[PDB]
Amino acid sequence: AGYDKDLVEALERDIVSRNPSIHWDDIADLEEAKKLLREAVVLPMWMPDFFKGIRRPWKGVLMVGPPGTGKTMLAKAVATECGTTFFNVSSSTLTSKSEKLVRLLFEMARFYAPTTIFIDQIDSICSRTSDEHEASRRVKSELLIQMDGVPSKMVMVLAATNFPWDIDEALRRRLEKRIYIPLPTAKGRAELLKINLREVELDPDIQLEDIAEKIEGYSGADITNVCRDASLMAMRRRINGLSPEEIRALSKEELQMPVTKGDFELALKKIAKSVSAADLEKYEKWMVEFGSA
Repeated sequence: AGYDKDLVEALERDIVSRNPSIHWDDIADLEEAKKLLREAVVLPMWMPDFFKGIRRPWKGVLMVGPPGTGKTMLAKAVATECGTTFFNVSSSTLTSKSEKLVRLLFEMARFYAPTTIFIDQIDSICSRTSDEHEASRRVKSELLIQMDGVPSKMVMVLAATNFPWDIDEALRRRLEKRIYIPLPTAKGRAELLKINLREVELDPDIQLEDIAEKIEGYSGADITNVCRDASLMAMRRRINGLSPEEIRALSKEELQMPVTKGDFELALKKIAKSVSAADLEKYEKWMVEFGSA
């Protein structure tokens, strides 16, 4: 016990998830990304005869792509299938709060014998004051050491990035398998809308299919925020006219009004896609040069 123990506990509250169990069928689309991810991290467990005598497995796995596509949900799905402990490591915030944390992290992962370490926004470790450049350098050196080291005592490392071009060559070398996570297609944006609109009534004049086409380029997080924004505005029109006594007395179901076409029109005009066509060009070019076999 003592300071080292509370360090382990402080990292535990930050990295372990509240709902780490995601199943593949709970994730829309990503059929190609799911297949490439399972072959890279699940097939070696299933076929040790093939991956110890025919073809060695990939050493590291890096998920690249635009933000809001569900890289964290896919990483949780790998942990749920493999039956492992899931650590959600935010690299950008772990540097702010050194090298000891990196070793303690992998020491915890080894302690919870089968563990999946998800290192999110791993490109931030290679960020160009002076102390930050030294702390990020120490964190990167200890990370390469731990990643170079990795039946029931298995520790796999999964990484994700929205800017793969910012990852150093030494860190890219420990992430052999690179998998692109795409934005939803025209068909994919339609099912994400209806799943996000399962607890809110919609006026009949609202055209969901017209919305699914207009939101081309939107990520899964963008569609969610458009549905949450339109539902917030419809809910606020009821709340604003009510008194506190009435607000306290009304239940969840009575406070949410139906969402109108004006709400969706306003939410869509306030929330543009976070990814441009030029952005997708950069991902494609990077995938051509560095995409894994």
